[PDB]
Amino acid sequence: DNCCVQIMGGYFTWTPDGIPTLSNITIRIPRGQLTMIVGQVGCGKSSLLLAALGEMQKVSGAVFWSSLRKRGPVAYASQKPWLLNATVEENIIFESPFNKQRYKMVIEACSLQPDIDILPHGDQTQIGERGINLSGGQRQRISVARALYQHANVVFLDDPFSALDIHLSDHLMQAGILELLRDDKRTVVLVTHKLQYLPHADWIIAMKDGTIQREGTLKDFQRSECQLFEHWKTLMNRQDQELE
Amino acid sequence: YALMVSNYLNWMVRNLADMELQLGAVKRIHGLLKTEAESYEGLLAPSLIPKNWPDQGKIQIQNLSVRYDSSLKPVLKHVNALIAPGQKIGICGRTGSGKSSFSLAFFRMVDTFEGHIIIDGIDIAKLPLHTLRSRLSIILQDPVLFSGTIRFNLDPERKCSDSTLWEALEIAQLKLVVKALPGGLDAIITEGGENFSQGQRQLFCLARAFVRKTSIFIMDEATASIDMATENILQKVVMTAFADRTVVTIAHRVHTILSADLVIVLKRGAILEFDKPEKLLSRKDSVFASFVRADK
Ligand SMILES: Nc1ncnc2c1ncn2[C@@H]1O[C@H](COP(=O)(O)OP(=O)(O)OP(=O)(O)O)[C@@H](O)[C@H]1O
Ligand SMILES: Nc1ncnc2c1ncn2[C@@H]1O[C@H](COP(=O)(O)OP(=O)(O)O)[C@@H](O)[C@H]1O
Ligand SMILES: [Mg+2]
Ligand SMILES: [Mg+2]
Repeated sequence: DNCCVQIMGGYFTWTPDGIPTLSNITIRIPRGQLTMIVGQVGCGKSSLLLAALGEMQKVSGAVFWSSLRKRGPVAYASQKPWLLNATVEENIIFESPFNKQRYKMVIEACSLQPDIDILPHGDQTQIGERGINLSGGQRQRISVARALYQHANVVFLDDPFSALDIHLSDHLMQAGILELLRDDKRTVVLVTHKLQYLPHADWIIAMKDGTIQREGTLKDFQRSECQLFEHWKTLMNRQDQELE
Repeated sequence: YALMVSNYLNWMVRNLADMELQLGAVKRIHGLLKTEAESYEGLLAPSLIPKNWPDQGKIQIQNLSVRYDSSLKPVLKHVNALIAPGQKIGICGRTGSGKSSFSLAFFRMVDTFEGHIIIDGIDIAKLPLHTLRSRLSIILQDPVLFSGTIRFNLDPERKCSDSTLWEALEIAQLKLVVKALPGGLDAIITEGGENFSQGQRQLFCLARAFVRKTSIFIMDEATASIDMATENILQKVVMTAFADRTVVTIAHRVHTILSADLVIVLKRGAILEFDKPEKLLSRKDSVFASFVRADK
């Protein structure tokens, strides 16, 4: 059935003495496919992943996790990146067994090889607070590289294309995710504002003000909520082309 | 007194020991007390600047070249440009190509070792640093909101009316959330803005940039975190109330640097193109056209 998380009827709040920040959630995330969760700013996008991770409390609803029940090892990189005062290698490995081939495959997935070349002692430099300060796109790529290396089989991603250009975002789009991530069949959820990649989505869930709108596929969004489909056509400005 | 010295010799040696231990702390503080200044005093006499110098932009880039520190390679090479007072020039380029160091050079933050980049008659190196960074405005890529309240995080000086704050937030498009917020005004923003979402933090710091009326207003990647819909709404509400004000935009997305007055692409520290974006689209072999092509 490949139902990764079958949260149904969920109602999630930040404040226990507050309104539910997320309303009724009935998402049906599949396993082994890329899915883009899209809303405006401040409409529950990161709050949904924090809900499915169990970090936010719920007043009702029932999460249905699935393994290969309880939530397994799921890799995740937040909006704000978080670093360890260690080497870049130890930051990306994150207490995993070392593999020189896959550390290479993620260093050319994330394309941090000129940055490790400009790094004054290469792989063994202390970064973070007690260490050399980085630019920020570098830290973002580090936080997604440690998510790549993790062997999670279910990975969560917040937006890595905050502090990247067009080239790094496309290199992270073509290589890395859907290339290193789907040949190993790793379930990936990705929130983004760059709508030019929701073409490459096996599933999309819409969201507005803590409420999810209808979920499904891109041909399903060609049918359902045509206001949102023409809004995504006009926003991507490839309005002549039909998005599939 | 022999009983006294048997009582107090351990106290003498132990108090000497942790006296030396606490003396190490004063040694570290005195080691940080002798750090360098930043030369906040300007060369020009403060009466000789106008009350309203930035009434025109009129920014010339006269052979600017900057480094971070003196042991480093120069970040920007020889660059040569001129900026109209009313125009809406945007800047773009590959990451690590000095486009934020450009903005630091506009605020005399990165080390300027060349350049005559005088803005409306007064020189940058001659200007007092507090008068310079008091009457310009940069918005950053990282939302770095402090603790405290709405009005404190928006205007820590309490130098404006609340209607101006409501207007600068209206052109920041946060009134629906902050009006539904139970404080309304002076609701608590936590230590770092973690109470709100990330792009909401970016919109908050954009609103704090909006309250300062400076007539020179450079933007870094300030739409890099917000969604494209509210980016288009913010883009169509900016350059309408900010029509006279000169904007210098580092656009994270090309589809707002398309509608512009001039554009500079920057790679390897130097200007590659400096003209209208519309003719750069119709060059058919340009870095701007390949940028918008790889975009969409
Ligand atoms: N730490 C928090 N405490 C209280 N409320 C929060 C917190 N984080 C988010 N919220 C509320 O949830 C809403 C959605 O924020 P979320 O966690 O989804 O980040 P996001 O919307 O994905 O980030 P952005 O859109 O800025 O990239 C916000 O409007 C905010 O009101
Ligand atoms: N604090 C710093 N000290 C020394 N060098 C820096 C510092 N910050 C940035 N640099 C260097 O200056 C170059 C200019 O890049 P920068 O302007 O920071 O990014 P972008 O060009 O994407 O805005 C970078 O390649 C970086 O290596
Ligand atoms: Mg978020
Ligand atoms: Mg920058």
